[PDB]
Amino acid sequence: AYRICLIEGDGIGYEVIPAARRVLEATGLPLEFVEAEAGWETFERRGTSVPEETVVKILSCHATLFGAATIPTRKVPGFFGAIMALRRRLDLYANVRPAKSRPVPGSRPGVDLVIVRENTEGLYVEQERRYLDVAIADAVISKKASERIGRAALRIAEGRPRKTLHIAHKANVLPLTQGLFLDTVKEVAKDFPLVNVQDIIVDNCATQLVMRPERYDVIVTTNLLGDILSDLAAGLMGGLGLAPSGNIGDTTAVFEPVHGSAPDIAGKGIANPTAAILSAAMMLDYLGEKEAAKRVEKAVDLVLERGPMTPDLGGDATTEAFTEAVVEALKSL
Amino acid sequence: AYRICLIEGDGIGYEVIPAARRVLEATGLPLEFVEAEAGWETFERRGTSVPEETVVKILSCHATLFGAATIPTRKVPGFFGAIMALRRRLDLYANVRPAKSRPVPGSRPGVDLVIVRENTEGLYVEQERRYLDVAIADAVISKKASERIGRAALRIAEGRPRKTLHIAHKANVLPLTQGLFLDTVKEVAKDFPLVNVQDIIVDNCATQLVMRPERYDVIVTTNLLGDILSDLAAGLMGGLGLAPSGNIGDTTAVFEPVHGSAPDIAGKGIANPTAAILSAAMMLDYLGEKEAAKRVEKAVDLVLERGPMTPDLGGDATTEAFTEAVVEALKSL
Amino acid sequence: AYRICLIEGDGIGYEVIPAARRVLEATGLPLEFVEAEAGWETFERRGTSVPEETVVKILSCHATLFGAATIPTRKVPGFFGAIMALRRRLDLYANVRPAKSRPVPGSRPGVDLVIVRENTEGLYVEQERRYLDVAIADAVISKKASERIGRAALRIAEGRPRKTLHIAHKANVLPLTQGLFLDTVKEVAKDFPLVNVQDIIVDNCATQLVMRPERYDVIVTTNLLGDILSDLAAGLMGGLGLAPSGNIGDTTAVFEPVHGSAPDIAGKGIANPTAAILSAAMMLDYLGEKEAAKRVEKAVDLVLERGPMTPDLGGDATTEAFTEAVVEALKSL
Amino acid sequence: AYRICLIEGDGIGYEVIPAARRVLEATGLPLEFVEAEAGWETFERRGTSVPEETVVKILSCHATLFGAATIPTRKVPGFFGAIMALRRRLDLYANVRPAKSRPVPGSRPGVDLVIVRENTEGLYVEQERRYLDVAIADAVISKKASERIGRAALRIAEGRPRKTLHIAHKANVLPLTQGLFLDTVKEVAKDFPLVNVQDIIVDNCATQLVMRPERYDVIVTTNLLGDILSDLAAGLMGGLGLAPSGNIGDTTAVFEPVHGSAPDIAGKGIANPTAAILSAAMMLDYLGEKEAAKRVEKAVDLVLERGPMTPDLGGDATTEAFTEAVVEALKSL
Repeated sequence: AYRICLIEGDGIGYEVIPAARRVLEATGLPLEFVEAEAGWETFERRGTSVPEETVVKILSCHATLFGAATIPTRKVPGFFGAIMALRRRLDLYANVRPAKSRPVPGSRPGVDLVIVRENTEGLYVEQERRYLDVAIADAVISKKASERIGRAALRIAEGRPRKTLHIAHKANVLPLTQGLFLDTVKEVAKDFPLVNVQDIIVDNCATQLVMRPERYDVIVTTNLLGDILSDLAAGLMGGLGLAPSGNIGDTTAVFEPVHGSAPDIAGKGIANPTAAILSAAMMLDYLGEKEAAKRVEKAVDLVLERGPMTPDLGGDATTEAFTEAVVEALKSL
Repeated sequence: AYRICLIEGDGIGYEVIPAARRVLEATGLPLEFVEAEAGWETFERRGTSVPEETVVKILSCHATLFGAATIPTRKVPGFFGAIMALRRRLDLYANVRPAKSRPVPGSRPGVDLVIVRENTEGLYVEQERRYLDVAIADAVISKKASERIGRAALRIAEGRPRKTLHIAHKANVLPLTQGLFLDTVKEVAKDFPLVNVQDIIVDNCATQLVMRPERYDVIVTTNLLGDILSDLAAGLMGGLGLAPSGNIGDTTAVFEPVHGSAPDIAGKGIANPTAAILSAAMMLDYLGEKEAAKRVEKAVDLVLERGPMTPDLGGDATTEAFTEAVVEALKSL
Repeated sequence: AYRICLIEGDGIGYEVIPAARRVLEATGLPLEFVEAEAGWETFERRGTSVPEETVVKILSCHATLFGAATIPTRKVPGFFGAIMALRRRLDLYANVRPAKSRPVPGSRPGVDLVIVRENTEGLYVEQERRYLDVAIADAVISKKASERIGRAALRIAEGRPRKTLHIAHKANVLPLTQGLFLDTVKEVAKDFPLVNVQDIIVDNCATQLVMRPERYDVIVTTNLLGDILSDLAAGLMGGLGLAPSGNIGDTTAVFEPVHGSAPDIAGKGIANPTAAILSAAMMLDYLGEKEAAKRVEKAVDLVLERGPMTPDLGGDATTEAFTEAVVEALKSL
Repeated sequence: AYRICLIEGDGIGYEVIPAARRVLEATGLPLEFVEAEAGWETFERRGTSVPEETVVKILSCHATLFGAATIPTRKVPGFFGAIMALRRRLDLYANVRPAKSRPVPGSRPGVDLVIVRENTEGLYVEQERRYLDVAIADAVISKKASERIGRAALRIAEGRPRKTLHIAHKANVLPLTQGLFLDTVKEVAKDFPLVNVQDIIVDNCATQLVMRPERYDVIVTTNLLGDILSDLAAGLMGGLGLAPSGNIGDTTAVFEPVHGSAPDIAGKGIANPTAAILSAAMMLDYLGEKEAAKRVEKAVDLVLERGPMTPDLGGDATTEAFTEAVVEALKSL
């Protein structure tokens, strides 16, 4: 049986995670749900944003599904950032962001791409300094870090029909850092002769993501950079509110919607569970239930096509109604 | 009379700059053109890409109109660090990149924006290090640099109908560097009470530029971020073929098309002069000749709408036929 | 009347500070002593090493005389970053470390110098990073920091008979950082035409301090360099037992012996108060009581020459007998 | 036969190297001298400070003896620093500086120590940056670099009678950089159970080098730091003018006096060859001719004791007379 850790986090996670739980149950798969907690509200009760319990539960599971956490933007409290200590322990280095066409308003057709960028947390914190009226932030590339992220993007590419990887870099103006990243990924690419590997100045890649996004399969890039490309990509998909994501290490993985905790519409029951269910689909794929993951995705596509609509999609139906619609559409497939 | 330094550069420069010159002359304005040489083809003839005569000429003129330089395929022979010394000495710290809808195919309607970010060379080279298998590139923000680039963007914004500036930043994750940039631009923004100033996370800015580019007018951001935002914006325009640009300092400015020297078509008389002409228009605006500048833009738009159409626009017309049509259209605008 | 904040600190502090107090009182000067607590033993009692009452008291006084703090054997429990916040808030940027021949054994004759270097905390924490197996510590020089430390050293030098300052630097191998320090101190040196200012490579300075320490008066240098130069100089004096020190900012100063709390001998009445008394003398000088300060130094020298001799000086006399002899000697000087 | 490369360099090297050549010849050992050139004057003739010839010659030799190079202090010419390209090729990471008692004025007796610090050139250049009014210089420690330098100091220690190594560090205030150095050397020390290994805060080590230098055998430290300790040590020995040094890699070694080219007294024939002959002695030791190296050292000691004296030692005899005195004293032993 597959052990799945569920952590709702904050705000709209209390709605989207149970929603995803039900869709997962509707696949019929041998699933065991282990519940844990984390986030802002967790910190208010435990003195820590990630209790030891949560960390143990994650490690005893094949995969983890996470909602969203409330990020304090008004301030920074007395080390609520105990999540950074967890990020090191887990070392989920591969950030994975699919951008795929959906049947929604303002969505480009024929798009099916995946952007991969590293999380450095498991290796190092890139540090900022400020000395008087001058501030410097380090952008750090290591060979080790570039080897494993490259290899992870290549695995992603290899298990996709088109077997294409673009390395999006800035080695034209950053020959030491971006050049080290370019070169290293190209070295590991030799270990994947079945994958067609191309390199591209990230500036050209941004333009082509707007003009012809259907040309890309998998894109590998460095951090600050993947995000910007992913954000542009999400622009073609009708926003960040439908976007799934995963963070993947060598032993385990956390999957989570890209949206925030959205305390504005929290506890109202209208938040769109799409991005969470799609994250759970990503999770099934990662686990090996590829056909089962495909079935969940169609079940979601059918409901974006055959109703109902939540307030973000231009309607006023509820979170709960959307879920059971997806659940029953999955029974069909 | 205005002194204008004309530098053709390489490749199609010899075709598009004279075209721009002719459009400028068609306005009737008192313009003294001072010819100078620079670029790859100049290096081959002289042993330097920017001869001393050319530096003296640039400094003796109100503005400089430049074509394009051919970048050598491999190693910097060579080389040209004469271009790098020029950059330092001139301190043209304000990179200005308009993105405006044109009546051509693949150009998204309703876009009218300017992206502003700094060229650092006049202040400092942002340094890279490699220590064994760890490479680090410095990203530098200073108060002095942020002050002037903010002020320059605000002056651009103020001279425009919408009176709107957005500051695109990463202060949410880089609070020391990006926060210094953010805080400083907002301080100088107090000197511009007529300008509506909003701030936005660069990531959200990118999504919005794809979905709703019409809400933006002037965007000020840091370097590397701006470039990707210009690339996206160029994606909306259907590419870089028509884009004008400027680099402005405290005493002069160099205007040039974004496009390269396109050497494989040089001499063929099919290069599209739009971007050089629109850069001459930016120049006119800069010199305080706003009405003539708008007249020039109008002449270009009319010809883009109703032919002649050069090969890049899907037709078979020549550079010359296009230039003569712009010249003729101008007189009636 | 002068307000003097008295902080005993840990260990022998409770013995050497009262001794200094008695010597000060023996001058007859109008001195108001305000007792405050700080250090390890204070942390055990209060949960903080520097209580708020103590900060208020330090700020309400012209100067502060401090004993010594016990440093915890291992981990910073704990901890005391209340000392680190104090450092930041007070900005006592001028570390002052006199090294003068005493009539004791192992003290090299003919030495009379002061080493000055900056405490950075009031301006910035100089940061360390580790990225995998590569560690980097920043060594920071700024013009603002170099200006004030140079000016402070020059004021020390000016108030002394020889009117001599040497700037000890590494500009031969670190021309950007050390060169900025060198160039800046020399600029401010133009404000002090009465002071003879020479520059010297720190390496040559060290050799000379060993061979010919008598040619130096005031030495200004950067942090980490100064410390090693003080260590060498302490070697000439036969150790740290007799050394006074000061940390001076723009509005106040803290004076203290270089030595530690020596907790294993606390309460035994054999601690030598020389360094606390000589720090009180530095304080008197600082407050504008130069003649009384010299009287105090003279009283100390006489007693060092003709007994009583505490165990550190090779005798069996008590703290008390030594203190009473200094008090008595003072009246006749 | 032992192949010895001789490079006189600049100035007083033309006098001290031939002097050392003769002493080496006077040992009777199977020696082959291969002559090469390098330095300031070499650069004036070849356009390069280290010709390819020189590099080839060094590599074909067991060891190299070098005079001194003239360092331009008035300026920096068009990359005279081609010596830095050689420093990388050779990777002579272990800087070795003996400080041993000699029969000369102002020389402490009973001193026989060796200070070891790394040259980083073969691995990386520690970079400086200056951004506006702020300058930062990197102090870089790597594990790899600390392993090999530690191991080299340990080998030095193991082949000396007392088998003692002190690690002089600043890990009390630099826990990431200096702590990494401390820890790593201590790990490799486990591979040398016959060596007694002690650690010491470099500040304490400086004081004890003045007070009791005879307590140290081998000291290992980081750069900037060894030099300062070595300079203090040389202060006990009557200056830097008698000091030998070597730079040692895994395949070869360069030995050289610590003094400069001294163009002041160049071509006059009075410069003291001691430091060069002692460097050649170091070289014989490194090569395996330990007894032969011992004989050269006594031969030198006998002449510092039984005349004659050069202008630096308080006399007016010549370089040439000093040499033949040493040569004949070696015939005795």
